[PDB]
Amino acid sequence: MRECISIHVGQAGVQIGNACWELYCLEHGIQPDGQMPSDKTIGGGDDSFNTFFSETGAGKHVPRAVFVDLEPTVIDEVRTGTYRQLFHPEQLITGKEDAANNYARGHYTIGKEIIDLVLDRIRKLADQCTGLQGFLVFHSFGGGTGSGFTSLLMERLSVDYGKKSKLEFSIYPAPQVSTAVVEPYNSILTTHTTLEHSDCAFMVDNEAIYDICRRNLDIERPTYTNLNRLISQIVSSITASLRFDGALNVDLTEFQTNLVPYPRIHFPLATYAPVISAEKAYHEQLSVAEITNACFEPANQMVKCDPRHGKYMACCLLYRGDVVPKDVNAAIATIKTKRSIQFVDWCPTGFKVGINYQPPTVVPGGDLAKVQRAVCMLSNTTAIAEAWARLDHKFDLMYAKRAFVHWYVGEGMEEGEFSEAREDMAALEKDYEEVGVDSV
Amino acid sequence: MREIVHIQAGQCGNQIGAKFWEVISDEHGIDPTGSYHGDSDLQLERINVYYNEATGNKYVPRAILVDLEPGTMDSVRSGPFGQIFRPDNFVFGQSGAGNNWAKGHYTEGAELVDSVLDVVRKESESCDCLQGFQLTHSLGGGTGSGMGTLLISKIREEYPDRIMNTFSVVPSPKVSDTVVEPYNATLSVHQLVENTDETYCIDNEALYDICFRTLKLTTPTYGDLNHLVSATMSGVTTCLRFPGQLNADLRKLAVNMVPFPRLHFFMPGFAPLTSQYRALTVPELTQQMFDAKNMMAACDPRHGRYLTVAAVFRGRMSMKEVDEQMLNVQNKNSSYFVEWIPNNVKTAVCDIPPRGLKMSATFIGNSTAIQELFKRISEQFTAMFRRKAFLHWYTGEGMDEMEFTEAESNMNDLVSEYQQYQDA
Ligand SMILES: Nc1nc2c(ncn2[C@@H]2O[C@H](COP(=O)(O)OP(=O)(O)OP(=O)(O)O)[C@@H](O)[C@H]2O)c(=O)[nH]1
Ligand SMILES: Nc1nc2c(ncn2[C@@H]2O[C@H](COP(=O)(O)OP(=O)(O)O)[C@@H](O)[C@H]2O)c(=O)[nH]1
Ligand SMILES: CCOc1ccc(-c2cn(C)nc2-c2cc(OC)c(OC)c(OC)c2)cc1
Ligand SMILES: [Ca+2]
Ligand SMILES: [Ca+2]
Ligand SMILES: [Mg+2]
Ligand SMILES: [Mg+2]
Repeated sequence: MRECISIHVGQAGVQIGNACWELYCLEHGIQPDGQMPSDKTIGGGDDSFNTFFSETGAGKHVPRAVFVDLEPTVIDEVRTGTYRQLFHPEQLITGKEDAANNYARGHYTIGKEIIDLVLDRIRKLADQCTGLQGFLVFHSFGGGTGSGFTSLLMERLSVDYGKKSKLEFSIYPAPQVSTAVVEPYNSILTTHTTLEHSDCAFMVDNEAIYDICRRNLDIERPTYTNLNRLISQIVSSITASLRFDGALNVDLTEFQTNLVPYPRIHFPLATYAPVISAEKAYHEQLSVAEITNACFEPANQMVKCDPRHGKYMACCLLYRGDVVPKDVNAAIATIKTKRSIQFVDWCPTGFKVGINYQPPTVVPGGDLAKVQRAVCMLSNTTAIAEAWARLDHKFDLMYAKRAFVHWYVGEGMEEGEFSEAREDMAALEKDYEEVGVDSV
Repeated sequence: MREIVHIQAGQCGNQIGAKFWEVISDEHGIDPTGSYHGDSDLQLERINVYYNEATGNKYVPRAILVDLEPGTMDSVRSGPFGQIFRPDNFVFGQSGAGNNWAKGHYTEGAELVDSVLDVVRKESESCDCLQGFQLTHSLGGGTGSGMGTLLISKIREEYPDRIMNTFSVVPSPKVSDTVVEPYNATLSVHQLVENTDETYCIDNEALYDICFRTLKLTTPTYGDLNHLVSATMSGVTTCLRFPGQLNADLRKLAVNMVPFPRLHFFMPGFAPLTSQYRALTVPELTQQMFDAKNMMAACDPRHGRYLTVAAVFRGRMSMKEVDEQMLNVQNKNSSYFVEWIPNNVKTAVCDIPPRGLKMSATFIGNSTAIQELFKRISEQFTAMFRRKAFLHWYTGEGMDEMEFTEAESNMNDLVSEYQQYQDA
């Protein structure tokens, strides 16, 4: 038990789920039809991979997951594609008309027509569980479904499942990849209405994933497939602790004890290494010391900010592959002297370490080189408030003129909901400022 | 008074407890399945202190295994001496304690505590004359810290006149699972002050430094820390487990070691430190066991004064030379033993030595320097508490900030109380 149900909402979520679940199957030796040759307990089992996969009596390993989108085009590619056999048809849910980059349509208008059906389908997965731990929610900040329907869902799950944990993987918008003019509005609106209901949320700046693919994989104009295949490795590093046996494996809830000092301060900075092309990795083995040092190079962050001009409240290192305690300890000692790591005066300055032995895999015909070891750092830095700042400014520029606000008011929202949300964001920026201040 | 009932709570509790049973079963010639395959009659003469005799002359430990998740207790069953523990005495919940005192003491653990006490009663009922209880646990986590201290309160309610010992692994940033440990430790310490007669302070800071500096282990596991603990645990319990003439019980120790009831926090030591070919002379054992380097609680005993000491030499040696050596350190460093308690060092000798060594020495000290350990955790606590940091984890389980301010203050009084007699 300790089961974990994944919900993928809107295109971004759905497409990142395809990446994530493809990757999980390659990590656990699961085939596209769902069969696991290495699994000897037919029909059920109490294994670590069973946290993400249930088993049928026939031996099909089925993701504990739901895919929702308010229009069929993106989910229809799952329904006809390589892993169509992996999912039961009722895990894949669609409407006919999308939310049209409108939080109002995703949360209310189109959203209220399908919410009950979704919760009914989540509930059928929950009843397969003997000891449900919580939910992982994959969505974009920018989209109408990704913002609006997610918020609606998060509120409703808080009702049906009380305080049972809910983690987010949020895709923070950036103009390099597709963006719309109103994504700042949707971003602030969903971040406000979800903040009470999310226990921990890993933001992913598309610009950050864009720059990394360009710089490190030498990809000229990265596609969503490029970005999602990188993202899913970061998602896999965080969830690896839940899916694998391990002597030196720290569970993801134990890291969360350290990562969340107050409930609103639940936004960790993910940083991953190595991201390297097959061309460059040839005759080039990257040690524990090298990949650990890369975690403090801010060009490897999932979110663009500067931790060096902020303050740490937590530092966690999630190694996978050929790693042992000794080297990690040497590597951290090196870093402590040579690098710009200031903690707040109220937190202890240790680094919390976990290690999985199962080494990191890659998607066949991918861009990432196969490496022997890897690491995902999860830090709680005040610097991440910079992401809220950049987004809050864009919100303010349009809201000053009420630009596009009629599309939201047309679908039933009030102007009060914008200012209410924005003031919550103003408070959140002030909270991240207050925690950094020294005590008296 | 012969029988002791043992309980082991949480990950650390069950981990060190397992090793305690591995170590002492070997010294009593009891193999992994529970049969006796020894040689001496001295191995069996006080076997009834820690073991029940079963059908087909099997010896089963008087041991109860407690945890709020099945992880650790599954490993104990799979581990080398797992097949000896009574399977009924494995009492486990499923949801875990999240390194949260509140979960262990008030919510998750509350649900399981009655089912634990039924087995405690089951093991007590078939004790000819129950003398007391001993608990292995940690104060840093959730189950061992929270539920451990809850069970201690329940056991006291039901058996208010028996002795309650603890072997309590005090936490440290050098060997840390989570930032919230000082909260958990401080809430537990307040419990222990009320509801235990003796508490052996095993400090992880100390065990690391001993593993690192004085054993040359560069990267020490918890396994290396637990070797030191299970040796120490065998050492203090030697005189209960073996004969004789000058033989012992828990209550007489508790009486003679504890001048004031709240001050019952002992500072263990062991010599020589192992993980050898030259056996040590008696003057070396005496020097080493009294050395700060050999202490299991990271306090400098020169920074306070001993109220009482108890020393247990193991091996075939000159009892003349032991007396002479023990009188040497007392008469040459008399400023560090309180004058107002006469003859406050008691020595015992035991002929049977532990596995590996020809002669060893275990040291039990009730020093006023132990205040330093509580001052260390009291500082770590306030750095966080003054900003209410990480409190949401506890207040979500129904706890109040008032309860934290109490537990802080109780431990600051304990430190004042220890300081009082360091000057007198
Ligand atoms: N990383 C990543 N970002 C994506 C992907 N698809 C969309 N996005 C981003 O998500 C935002 C747009 O939201 P979508 O998720 O496409 O929209 P939706 O949730 O389907 O909402 P509607 O279509 O309006 O109902 C933009 O910021 C895009 O850059 C993807 O596959 N990967
Ligand atoms: N000496 C020692 N300390 C441990 C061991 N396991 C955990 N600890 C310490 O105990 C504290 C965590 O408690 P733990 O037993 O994991 O939590 P619980 O299972 O909920 O009681 C931390 O201070 C750890 O350093 C062990 O095997 N040996
Ligand atoms: C400060 C004096 O401390 C003492 C004096 C005597 C005793 C004692 C009396 N009896 C009958 N048994 C003990 C005793 C002594 C021990 O130390 C060698 C023990 O080992 C820890 C012991 O084990 C329970 C009993 C105790 C303390
Ligand atoms: Ca199975
Ligand atoms: Ca319950
Ligand atoms: Mg869409
Ligand atoms: Mg633990």
